[PDB]
Amino acid sequence: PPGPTPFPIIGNILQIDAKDISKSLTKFSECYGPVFTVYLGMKPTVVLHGYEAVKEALVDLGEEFAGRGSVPILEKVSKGLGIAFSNAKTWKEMRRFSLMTLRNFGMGKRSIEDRIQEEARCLVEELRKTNASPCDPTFILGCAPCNVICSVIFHNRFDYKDEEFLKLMESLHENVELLGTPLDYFPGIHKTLLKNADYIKNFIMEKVKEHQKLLDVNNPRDFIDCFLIKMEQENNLEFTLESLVIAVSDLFGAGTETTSTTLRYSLLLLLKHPEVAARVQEEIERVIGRHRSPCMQDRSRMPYTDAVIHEIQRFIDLLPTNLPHAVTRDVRFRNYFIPKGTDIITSLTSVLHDEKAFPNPKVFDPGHFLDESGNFKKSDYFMPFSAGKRMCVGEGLARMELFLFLTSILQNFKLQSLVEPKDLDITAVVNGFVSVPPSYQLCFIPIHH
Ligand code: HEM
Ligand SMILES: [Sm+3]
Repeated sequence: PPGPTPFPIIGNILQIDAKDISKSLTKFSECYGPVFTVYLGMKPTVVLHGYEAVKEALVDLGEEFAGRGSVPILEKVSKGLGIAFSNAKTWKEMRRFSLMTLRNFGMGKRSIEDRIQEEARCLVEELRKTNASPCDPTFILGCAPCNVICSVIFHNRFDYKDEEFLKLMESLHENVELLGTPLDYFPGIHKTLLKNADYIKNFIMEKVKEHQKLLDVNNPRDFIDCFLIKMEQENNLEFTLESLVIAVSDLFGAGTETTSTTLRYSLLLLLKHPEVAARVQEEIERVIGRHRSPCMQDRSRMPYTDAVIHEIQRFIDLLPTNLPHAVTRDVRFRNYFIPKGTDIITSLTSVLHDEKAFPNPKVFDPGHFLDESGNFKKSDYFMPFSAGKRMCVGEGLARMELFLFLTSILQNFKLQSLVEPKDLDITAVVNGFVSVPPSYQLCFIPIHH
């Protein structure tokens, strides 16, 4: 028997879930407990809520709870290959290969950090071209992250004004947005995807082809180059010109959106609480010049700044319910039993906002990550990157982008709102998975002695 449940109806249990599913998955947990199941239609999907329930599942029964379960995305000659979504047959392989080559130095001498650093300069510059006038960071803030992945996968980066680039983005974004929350053709919704999916798929392949005309003696300089030089276990293996693309897509897609909506969310919080921004800057001037740009090395000597970036991820809870998971056979979780194929969804919000781990969890306070003896890190219910064997793949470089980008914008800029802090909304709306911040405008005022 599966975990208890909010009694279905026939063709649904959507009976009681809002536009904040995580808000009611917790109403449910308040009864059925840490493990209950609901019916997102006709199929059962058990929910893991306590922190213990989540770690235990995701960490302890690792291979047991390592699935997903979905279909659309695999529509236009889109085989179930790639990194996010799909069968271990291509997962385990395309994942492994991804985790390794996406290591800071998994692509020759030009580390991913150097790459994050280059974009960071470009970000600060173009933020400058803002001439200190009101502005909506939503654009440029999504530019930096798209280019970082552009940089670690093609080796090139694009101009924030470059048509083809803006087009690449137009696509990645519409698709993710037209795909929300965990014979239904509306269906204009479907032809657009195909369109967009197609543009992405091309853009990528165009680079894959030109990337073929030039590589080295194990001197690959980026993802593609690394993949390409994978003619092992005969000509192709799992490596295949099409499986490739699907990965570069999931990397772009998952990699571009999340990071951007966080940087955009970070500034709002710093505008919302400028004392934090001031102390981050104290810390910046104090350990990093006013001159040189930041490098990852600095982070270890900057507890407060790190406490903040940490607190921002915990507080914004970008993915209340992360990506859908699905067990791979049978599993007797606690006194229960879940059958092969069941959909699992883990309430990360529930861990990220645990009140014993992070006192007033609903309060933005870098304190949640500092010790009452000078600033100094801490942490453990810190699972915004999930925690399974399906944990984020970009985690590493994502953590950099945040620290490097953020830190460098605050090194070079004073952030001024257009409305008293006691008057701007920082409440999230939840576009499906992702929690997106409100809309705000701001001026990036240059600093210089
Ligand atoms: C603000 C930064 C980021 C956050 C909070 C974040 C978080 C997550 C979460 C919660 C998941 C799915 C949860 C699960 O299935 O267990 C995920 C999946 C993944 N992420 Fe991100 N991520 C971030 C950045 C990135 C970046 C920059 C990349 C790409 C270079 C990346 C690529 C992926 C991919 C490919 C997956 C699917 C992994 C799999 O199925 O095994 N992420 N991420
Ligand atoms: Sm469009």
